[PDB]
Amino acid sequence: AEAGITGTWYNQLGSTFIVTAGADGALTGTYESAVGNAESRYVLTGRYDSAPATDGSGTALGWTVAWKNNYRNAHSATTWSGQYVGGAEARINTQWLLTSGTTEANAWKSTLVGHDTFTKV
Amino acid sequence: AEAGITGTWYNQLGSTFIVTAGADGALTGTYESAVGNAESRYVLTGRYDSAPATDGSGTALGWTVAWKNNYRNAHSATTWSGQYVGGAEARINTQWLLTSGTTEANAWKSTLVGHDTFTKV
Amino acid sequence: AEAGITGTWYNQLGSTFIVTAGADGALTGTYESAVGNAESRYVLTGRYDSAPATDGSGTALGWTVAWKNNYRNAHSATTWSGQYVGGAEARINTQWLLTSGTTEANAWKSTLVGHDTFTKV
Amino acid sequence: AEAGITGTWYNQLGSTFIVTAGADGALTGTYESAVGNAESRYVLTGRYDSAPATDGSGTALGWTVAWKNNYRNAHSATTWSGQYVGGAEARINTQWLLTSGTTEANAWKSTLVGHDTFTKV
Amino acid sequence: CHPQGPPC
Amino acid sequence: CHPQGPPC
Amino acid sequence: CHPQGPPC
Amino acid sequence: CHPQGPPC
Repeated sequence: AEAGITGTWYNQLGSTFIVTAGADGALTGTYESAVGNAESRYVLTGRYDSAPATDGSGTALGWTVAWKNNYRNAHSATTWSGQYVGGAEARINTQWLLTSGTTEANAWKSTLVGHDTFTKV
Repeated sequence: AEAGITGTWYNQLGSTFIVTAGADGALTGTYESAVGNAESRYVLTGRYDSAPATDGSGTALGWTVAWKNNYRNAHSATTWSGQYVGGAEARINTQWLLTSGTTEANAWKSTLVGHDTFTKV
Repeated sequence: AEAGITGTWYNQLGSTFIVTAGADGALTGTYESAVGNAESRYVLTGRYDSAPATDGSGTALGWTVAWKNNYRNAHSATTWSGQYVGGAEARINTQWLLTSGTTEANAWKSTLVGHDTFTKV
Repeated sequence: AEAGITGTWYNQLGSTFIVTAGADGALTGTYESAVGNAESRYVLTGRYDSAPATDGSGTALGWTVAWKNNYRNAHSATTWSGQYVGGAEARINTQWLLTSGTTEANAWKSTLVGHDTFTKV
Repeated sequence: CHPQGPPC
Repeated sequence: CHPQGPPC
Repeated sequence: CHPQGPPC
Repeated sequence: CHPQGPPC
C-alpha cells in the first residue's frame, strides 16, 4: 500500500484528491471538488493501516475533510472509510458520512451516508 | 468550539480520546480503548469546521483512527463523523464507520456502522 | 420475541409505532409521528428473525415506512434495522436509513442515516 | 413507478429479487441469493412512496428480508433503502443495513452497511 | 417538517 | 456464507 | 451546491 | 476483541 496510495485519485462524480501516505500511517493531502480552481481545494488528513497482510486483502484507511477553506465554509465535515486495493486496476472503495452542524432539534437529520470508488484513471 | 473541543472525552463504552483542536481546523490526539495501558492508544487525526455559526448550531468534525500501533494491528480503520455541542453539558454526537481490509469476495461485508456520544465527564 | 414484540413502542423523539409480530416472521403495524392525529399514522411492514437463539442474543428485525398516507406525501421512505431485546427493560435498538426520491444529480445526497431506541415505556 | 417496479431485479453480486408493487404502496416478493434452489429464497416486504412527483425524481422505497426460511436461520435481517429510477435503463439504487442478533456486549458491532444497485437485466 | 421528526 | 452474499 | 458534489 | 470495543 503506502507507495500505492500516494498519488491522485478521481471518483465517479468528478472530484479529485491528492494524498501522501507517510511511513507511519499518515494520509495528508487535498481534496478538490470541481472547476479546477483553488476555491475548491480542502485539506484532508486520515490514517491507513499497513498490514497490511499473505492473502490479498485490501488496506483499510479513512480520512476527513472539513468543508471550510478561504473561500467557502459549508459548516460540515465528511469522513470516508474504505479500503485500498492496488494492482492493475487499483481503487479505493469507500462509504462516507457527511455531517452538517445543526441545532439540537435538527440533529436527527444531520448525517448523510453515501459511497464512492476512486481510481487513478 | 476549538477551545471547547480540546480535552478528554469519554464514550458510553469506556473509551477515551484526548484531542487538541488547532487554530486552522486540525484535530490531533490519541484514542485509548481500555485497561489503561499504552497498548491501547492509537493516533487519531481529523478536522473540524469552525463557523462555526448566531443560532446555536453544533460544530461538525470527524476523525480517523487506523487500528495499528506498536502492540496491535487490527487491519482496520474507523472514522467518526459528528458534531460538537458545548455548554454545561458538552457532547460530541457521532456516527462511525469501521472498515476492515478484506479480500474482494468479502468486501460486501467489510464495513460496520454505529454511533457514539462522548462527554467530558 | 414475537409475543414480546407485539405492542406499542416509543422512541426518544416522541414517535410511537404499534406492531403485531405474526407467527411466521411478519411485522405489521402503524407508525405515528406526533400530535396524536390520524394525519401522522403511516403503515409499516417488516420482518423479524425468530431464533431466535441459548445465549441471550437479541432478535434481528427491520421494517419500512413509506411517508405517504392520505394527508401527506413526503416522497421518501425509511427503513429501520435493529434487534429486539426483551426482559424487564425491553428495547429495540435500531439504525435507520431515510431515502428521499431525487433527481439523478442529487442522488449522492438522498440518504440520511440515524439511530433510534424504542422502549415500551 | 408501481408497474415499473414489479418484476425481477438482479444486483451486481448475483442475487435476484422478484417483487409486486401493489396499488397502495406495498412491495411483496422473494429474494434469492444464489445457486437457483428453494433454499435461497426469503420473503421480502417493503413499501414504496408513489408521488411520485413533474421533474424526473426517483421513487423512494425500502424493503426488509429476515434471513430465516425452512432451510436456513442466519439470525439477522437486512433492510434496503433506496430509489427506483425507470426508463430505458431502470435501476434501483440502494444502501442497506444488515443487523445480526447479538449479546449486549457485541451489540456495538451488530450492523454492517453496504450498497447495491439492481437492474432488470 | 418531515413526518419522521417532531412534530408533524 | 451469509445468505445475502454469494453463493449460499 | 455543497462542496462535496458537482460543481462548486 | 477489536481495539474499538471493551476491553482490549
